[PDB]
Amino acid sequence: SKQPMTPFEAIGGEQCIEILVDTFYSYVSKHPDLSPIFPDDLTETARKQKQFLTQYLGGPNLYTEEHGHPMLRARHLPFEITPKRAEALLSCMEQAMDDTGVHGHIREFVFERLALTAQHMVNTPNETGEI
Amino acid sequence: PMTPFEAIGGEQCIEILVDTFYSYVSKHPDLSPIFPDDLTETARKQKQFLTQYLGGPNLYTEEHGHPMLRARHLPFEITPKRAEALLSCMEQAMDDTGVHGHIREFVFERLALTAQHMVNTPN
Ligand code: HEM
Ligand code: HEM
Ligand SMILES: [C-]#N
Ligand SMILES: [C-]#N
Repeated sequence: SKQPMTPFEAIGGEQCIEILVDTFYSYVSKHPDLSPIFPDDLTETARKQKQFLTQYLGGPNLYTEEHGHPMLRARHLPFEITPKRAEALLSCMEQAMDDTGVHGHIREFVFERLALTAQHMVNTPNETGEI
Repeated sequence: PMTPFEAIGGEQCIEILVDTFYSYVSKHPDLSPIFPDDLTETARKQKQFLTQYLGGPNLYTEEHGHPMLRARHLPFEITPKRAEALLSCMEQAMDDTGVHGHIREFVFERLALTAQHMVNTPN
């Protein structure tokens, strides 16, 4: 009978998603591998990401209800996403999780999903020095 | 429901939008010198790229591999002024193919962001 928590619930629901995503882009805007390629004001980027991660983790379909199918690989096609930038993005997410208290099984679950997805986003080989 | 590609009109609307686009490019004195004299190949690949970017079939990457878009533009002298000129040509193409309203701003906001990422040379 008893419903398991959706991953969204397990992480702490809306209130946690808001904080983690805001802290996440705080690190993104201060990371030299990431600042240049994002929009200058990350407000609307963070709004879409809160909607996306909400439904990515099993909450309301907030993202697809507004923007349509995420098709993230297609949407990231024009941006220079190297492996180095994928690992930097993920590093910013790691530091935001520590800052917002995301730990244990739900942390390892949400992070591994995110690592895979960022691998799907890479669309540029690395610079010399990554053989 | 539903992808920007099918919202904008699909394959048919991509065809005339990209054709009109490069007609404007070929006439723009800030852009024409850096493009090939014959734009047939360029337009064909841009149709591929826009179709996939907007959520249609994966036409571009199925033929050309990873997009690495900025890297492909690096051999060309792309200033902020030329980025605006390109955008001006996409704007008139959208006016000329009837691309309006919410899907226009969706597509135009994203091409403006991409054009800024292609810039590789000061004015
Ligand atoms: C792997 C390295 C990545 C880089 C360098 C990167 C970079 C970017 C950039 C520059 C934008 C444009 C923002 C805008 O125009 O508003 C964007 C949008 C977005 N990214 Fe990422 N991204 C990466 C991976 C990811 C991952 C793992 C996710 C998983 C949630 C994700 C989800 C999104 C979403 C939902 C958007 C907004 C889509 C929209 O505008 O509708 N991205 N990303
Ligand atoms: C901002 C100003 C821009 C300038 C001055 C510019 C200029 C050029 C030039 C000179 C080429 C070489 C044409 C050829 O050899 O066939 C090219 C190719 C291309 N550009 Fe642009 N571009 C700009 C922005 C954009 C934007 C916003 C997009 C959006 C997707 C884009 C997508 C492409 C594609 C797909 C190709 C074909 C790449 C290939 O050869 O596989 N460019 N561009
Ligand atoms: C993408 N953040
Ligand atoms: C570029 N067209």
